[PDB]
Amino acid sequence: IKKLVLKNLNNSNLFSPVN
Amino acid sequence: MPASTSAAALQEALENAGRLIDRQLQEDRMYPDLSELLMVSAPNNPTVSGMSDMDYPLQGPGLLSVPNLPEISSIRRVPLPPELVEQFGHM
Amino acid sequence: AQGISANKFVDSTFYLLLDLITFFDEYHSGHIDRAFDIIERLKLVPLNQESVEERVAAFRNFSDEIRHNLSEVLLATMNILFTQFKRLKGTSPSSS
Amino acid sequence: DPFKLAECKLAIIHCAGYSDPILVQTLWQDIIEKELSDSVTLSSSDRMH
Amino acid sequence: KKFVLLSAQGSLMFHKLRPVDQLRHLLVSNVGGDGEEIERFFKLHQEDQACATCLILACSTAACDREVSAWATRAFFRYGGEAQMRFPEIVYSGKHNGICIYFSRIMGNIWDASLVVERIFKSGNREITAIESSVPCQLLESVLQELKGLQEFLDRNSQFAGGPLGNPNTTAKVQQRLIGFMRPENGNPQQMQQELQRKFHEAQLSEKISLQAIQQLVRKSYQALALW
Amino acid sequence: IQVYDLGQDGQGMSRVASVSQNAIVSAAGNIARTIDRSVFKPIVQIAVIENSESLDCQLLAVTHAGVRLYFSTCPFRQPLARPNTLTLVHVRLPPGFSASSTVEKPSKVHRALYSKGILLMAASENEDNDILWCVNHDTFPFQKPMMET
Repeated sequence: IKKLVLKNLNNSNLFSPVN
Repeated sequence: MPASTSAAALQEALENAGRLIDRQLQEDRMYPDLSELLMVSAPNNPTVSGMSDMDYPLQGPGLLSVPNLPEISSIRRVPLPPELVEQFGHM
Repeated sequence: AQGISANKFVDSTFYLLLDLITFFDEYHSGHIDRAFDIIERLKLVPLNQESVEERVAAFRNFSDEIRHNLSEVLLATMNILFTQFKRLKGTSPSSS
Repeated sequence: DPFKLAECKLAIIHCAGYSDPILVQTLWQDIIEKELSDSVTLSSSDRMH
Repeated sequence: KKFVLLSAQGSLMFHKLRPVDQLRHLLVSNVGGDGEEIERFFKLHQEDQACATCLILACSTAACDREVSAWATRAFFRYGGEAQMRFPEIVYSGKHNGICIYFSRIMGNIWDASLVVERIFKSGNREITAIESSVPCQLLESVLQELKGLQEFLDRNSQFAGGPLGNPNTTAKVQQRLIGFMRPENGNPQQMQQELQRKFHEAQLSEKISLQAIQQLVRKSYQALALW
Repeated sequence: IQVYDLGQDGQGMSRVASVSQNAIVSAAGNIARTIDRSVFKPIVQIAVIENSESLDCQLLAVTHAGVRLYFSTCPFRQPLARPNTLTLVHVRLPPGFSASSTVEKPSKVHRALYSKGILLMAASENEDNDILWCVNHDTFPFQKPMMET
């Protein structure tokens, strides 16, 4: 999709293993 | 500056360049006779080579290699003239 | 012979138009496989799918003197291929 | 953002046509100070280049 | 060097490739001066001989080498090293040594010759001494092409002599090697590093003076051969 | 293999030497002492080594098994001598004759060509097809012993 949305309020942590 | 000291420094620099060319031209002119490439020290002391992977270095990773490097050009085919291709039926 | 060279885009276009004249004259001679042996090396056209965008990116950097020639260079190269095809379907298996 | 790919963040917002001048200036600082950070092993002439 | 094989199908026409045609093949297959196969070629022939082989393509006036000259220039400047203090001796870069090697090869049959030979013509019952050129005109002419190509390569690129135009991320990989071999007990590492940095500029300055002396030597040879 | 002197003027003639295949195969196997005495015969080609290529060596021979047999007819480093022998001075086996090589060997070899270090050879794959081999020192030219691509 071409329409960007910022949503910093909920991100997966890049710099971590998964739970 | 007095022009004599810049002229002297340029004349020394042109020899210091020329005396490096005398090095490299003597190094290329130190190419061996095939007798020393083949490691033969006398005609009555005959020798062998072609017995190690270092005689014919393989293009393998971690050797002195460019992989896929060509030694010959792409072979351009040219046919026999048709006016001879007929005559091969007559032999 | 005198060691003269010019503005790169004009200098390259001059020699590419000259070697295109050898491509066209060796096509008009009927020697055809010669014109293949030239266009392989001029690289004005792709000959494998691998090189199509190599040529489309190069085409945006060619001069308009080269752009005007490309349609008849394509028809000459296609008639060279189409004539080598006719030659192969003519080399009957009772002698080849 | 989770990886801080500032050179990709700037391409995304250019393609999306979106331009906050504060975000754009922040991304040019993130890019300039990362190139200044990671080049620290090198001489000033080399880091200028 | 050209060859021909014949089979029952016709002529099979080919050549032995020179190291310069192998380099020309790699500059085309890597579409530029900087894939890893060019960085393998510089390890196979070594930096100085790879640089001398790049200079032929970089100096070339041929319309089919137009871009290959820029690709060979890119390969030469990138891969032929930098000026270094050996411990001590100044080792010039493969770029500098490659320029000395291409000039020694352009001049290879002429550099130590007299440009004359004395000859004796036999006009019947007279012998007549005369002084004539040692070098044929077409050999002055072909040496003048490659020497003007080299002069214009050196003049066009003259600003880059002494510029470390490398990607940042190489030089830590060099610095890490020398540190493994030194243990002066009570020696200050800051003063060691500061004198090592001085000694890198001590080599780069010697290389730039040497390159700019060779640039004027190439110029004097063009003017002397063109006069001849 | 036989040797003749054409005179120093190229106008004279005499026969200097003659050496039979039996004797060459004996000499080669008395140098390359781990190799069988098949690969030294037939000798399918001779080629001259120019005085632009060597002063110590003057002739090459090649076999159906790619073996280069280098010969000398003069004393070493006497380039003003006249031929007086036909001495086998070096044996060089083709590729694959290492104990660790994964590369295969020239065999059948019905044509060979040599001119300034470069060797070319034709060797039939089946009975219709040929393989052209190329071997040279252009990539290692100053190196001792000689290495080849």
